[PDB]
Amino acid sequence: SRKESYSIYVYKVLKQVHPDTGISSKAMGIMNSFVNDIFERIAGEASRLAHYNKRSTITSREIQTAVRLLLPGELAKHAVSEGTKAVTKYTSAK
Amino acid sequence: RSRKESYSIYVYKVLKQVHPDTGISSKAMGIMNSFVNDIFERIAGEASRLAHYNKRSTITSREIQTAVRLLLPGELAKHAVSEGTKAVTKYTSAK
Amino acid sequence: TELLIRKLPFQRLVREIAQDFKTDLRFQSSAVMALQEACKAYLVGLFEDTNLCAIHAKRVTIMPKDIQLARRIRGERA
Amino acid sequence: STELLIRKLPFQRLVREIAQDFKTDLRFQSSAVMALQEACKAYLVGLFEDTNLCAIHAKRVTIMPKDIQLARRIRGERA
Amino acid sequence: ARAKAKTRSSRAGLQFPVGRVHRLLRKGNYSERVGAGAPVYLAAVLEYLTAEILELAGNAARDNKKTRIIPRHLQLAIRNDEELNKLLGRVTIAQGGVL
Amino acid sequence: KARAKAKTRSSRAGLQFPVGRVHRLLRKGNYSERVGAGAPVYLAAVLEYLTAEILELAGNAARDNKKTRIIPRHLQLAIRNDEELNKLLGRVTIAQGGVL
Amino acid sequence: VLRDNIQGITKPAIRRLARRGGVKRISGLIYEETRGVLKVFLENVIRDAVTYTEHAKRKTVTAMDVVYALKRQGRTLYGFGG
Amino acid sequence: LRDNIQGITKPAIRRLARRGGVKRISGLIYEETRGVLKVFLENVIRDAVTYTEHAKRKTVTAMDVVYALKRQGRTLYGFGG
DNA sequence: ACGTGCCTGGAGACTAGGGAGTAATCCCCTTGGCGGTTAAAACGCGGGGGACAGCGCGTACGTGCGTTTAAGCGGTGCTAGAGCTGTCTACGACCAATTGAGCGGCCTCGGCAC
DNA sequence: GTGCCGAGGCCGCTCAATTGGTCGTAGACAGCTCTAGCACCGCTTAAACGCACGTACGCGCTGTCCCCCGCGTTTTAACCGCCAAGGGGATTACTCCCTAGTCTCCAGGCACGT
Repeated sequence: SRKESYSIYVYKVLKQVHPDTGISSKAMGIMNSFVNDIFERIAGEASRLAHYNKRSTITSREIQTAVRLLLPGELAKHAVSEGTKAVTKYTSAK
Repeated sequence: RSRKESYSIYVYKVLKQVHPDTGISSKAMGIMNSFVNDIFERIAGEASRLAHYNKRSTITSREIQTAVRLLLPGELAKHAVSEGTKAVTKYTSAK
Repeated sequence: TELLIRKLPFQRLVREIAQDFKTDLRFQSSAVMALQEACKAYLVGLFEDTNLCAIHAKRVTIMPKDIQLARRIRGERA
Repeated sequence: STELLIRKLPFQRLVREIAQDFKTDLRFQSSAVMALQEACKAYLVGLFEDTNLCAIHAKRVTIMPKDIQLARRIRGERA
Repeated sequence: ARAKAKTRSSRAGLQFPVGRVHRLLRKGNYSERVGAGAPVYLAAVLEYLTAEILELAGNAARDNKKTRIIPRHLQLAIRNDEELNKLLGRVTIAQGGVL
Repeated sequence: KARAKAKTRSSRAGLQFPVGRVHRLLRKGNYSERVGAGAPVYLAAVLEYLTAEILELAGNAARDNKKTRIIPRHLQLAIRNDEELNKLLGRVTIAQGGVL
Repeated sequence: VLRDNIQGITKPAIRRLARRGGVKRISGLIYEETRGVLKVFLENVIRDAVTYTEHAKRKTVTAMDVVYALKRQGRTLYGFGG
Repeated sequence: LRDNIQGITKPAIRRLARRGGVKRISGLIYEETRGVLKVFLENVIRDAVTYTEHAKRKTVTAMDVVYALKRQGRTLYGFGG
């Protein structure tokens, strides 16, 4: 029917990191698979974290703990910083 | 006035069914509880994934059978499928 | 095609294996391409582990016992 | 059940020393330390099984650090 | 008025609790809906696997002139059966002896 | 009556990834009964950061090979030449990664 | 039907795969062992893929069946999601 | 507390190796084993402390350790209650 | 690779309710200290088993070349089956009343260790 | 023959499983379309293959020396018991604020065209 994909958002992020570089369709497929894999890993870890504490709601605290459990080393610190920055900006923005 | 649930009494019933004169220690009871819990989560998670793959919202005995085939090896899978089918047939035949 | 595994023999081998699980099965081309990609990756990784086992025995020639040792340490079913 | 002694007090001191690099003023349930000790026992016994497999392959009977390193590399463990 | 209550396990001829298994399936966030035969099937499978392991462990305990199952006997039963070892090989049994 | 101009939650958070689609995916996926307001924003920020890191290292690999486009070989090189990304994506097979 | 197609993976193909893995010299008994190992791996993957297909009431094995069968081994594969 | 990895004594390593089937042990094995154990324990304890911090707790429980081990692919039976 | 229509998924506003945050209490379980006393570790020594380097042989592997084989490609046709839409019925969720299954505390004495 | 403690049996209560009725909708089934998997054929040419041959290397043997194991002795520090303190986990009660749900509106993203 109409398969939703992250190609346009990956292309926007690509034009922010490398404004003159393109990307082939097969590389866009690998990036889509990567984004889906990471989304399902983090969401699954957050869902397990909520159930361990007898909670019904997945909040940004479960996402942060999932990111700290899954990402290694230096990657976790910057991902956590980027997520906290986004949440703070979103909360300030009415 | 509070409770935590476990499978100890049912494991004991099955143990008396298979070995009438044998007992079981509490440590072994904890091992059996952990085993039953672990297998339950494995099968339930596989069934949930199977339902999500096929855009279904209901977990049925077909999903459980497919999950058991995926997770259990060989003759264990074949005997478990036979037992589950027998139990579901007996359940649905009744009243 | 550097890691050339040929298409037709691999497709026939895939069809032969699937005959033992269900009769009159069809395959998409992309399913066979995924199987072939997985087989390539698995075999290259296993040959890397096999070459470490040969070097460890002070050899340069990989032998079936090296593959057996690598697959045992990996925990693959013999 | 066939006793395989790792002494409780030094292992507890090791666990507390390791954990203080992640959080200060941490308490440990006694069953948590028992579980950690049981996992360490199982992990080390299985690693020595793999190490003995690697040593025999080189026509030796003495296990050496290179056997442990090969076993851990094949397993995929971080060096 | 109503008829005498009969547990679903008795209806299916099982020792494991079908009603508890249904509650856990509904609580567990596995799907929006749970069919009627799914808890029965799951309880039957769990009962079968428990019976298999307890049969092997009772055999192992009998071979040691002991009338009671301890974690060592469960470990022996798991490691001496190829199908159980494939299913339960990456599992550590507390006080079971690492062989 | 007088609805203000609609502003995406992505623009409020300063992000390129869709917060609304991430929220819908979280709700649909049976991960929990309820989803907080900030969880999709946090998840989208993390996903965008990881995408930016991988695309930057793939662009560097493409530039080092003098090509103006990213191909799967460049993604494989980027993953396997970074310690953290190799730890995260070591068990993963990239189609055409080794060979082009 | 034709059978014994495992010979279809030829000795030079195995040599190419082994040289990409860093191997310099290959014993002549490696090829049959490699064919057996590949057969075992393929059998496991195809069994789980056919289970996924049978569940979905289908008669054709799709790329998503192979991806799901590989993932649950722990051998995630990127680039076949669409 | 600073030097506690030496509390895993050489006879204990000898016993664990003997249980794994090893007949003869080089003298350089003990330091390597201590380093390997330290790495393993660091990983497990880090994930357990993350679980404990998520729950607003100050005490690491056996369930935190069981969850940390479970997500390594090492499943520990007998501490769930 | 860019412009354009439309249509479907996202955003805005409002309401109800229950999930979760916070305060208070209690009691239990973790931490620390001290003494003795004993099991486990540390240390030294002597001997011999095993690791490792050197050497010779013969065999099996890598390379090159002419021949054979069958894969790949393009074209054609057939037909199964996957994906989509529409209908309708059984099935599972939800609520309320009932009751027996199951859990905790107490009592007992058996299988093992001494 | 004696003593231990932990596992088995019994009873009260209480809460979760069962039964009955209702109803909305998920899915099973039929019909249709049109896509893509499979089969055949002829031609070409890339790749596999089979043989010859030289030499690198695997493997068996030998000799030396080093460094591990077993044993006896001394040390040291774990461990058990007893006591005390206090932190903090678990439970309960109250409140309020955050999220689901519904209806309306519109603007971003995708197929088509250039």
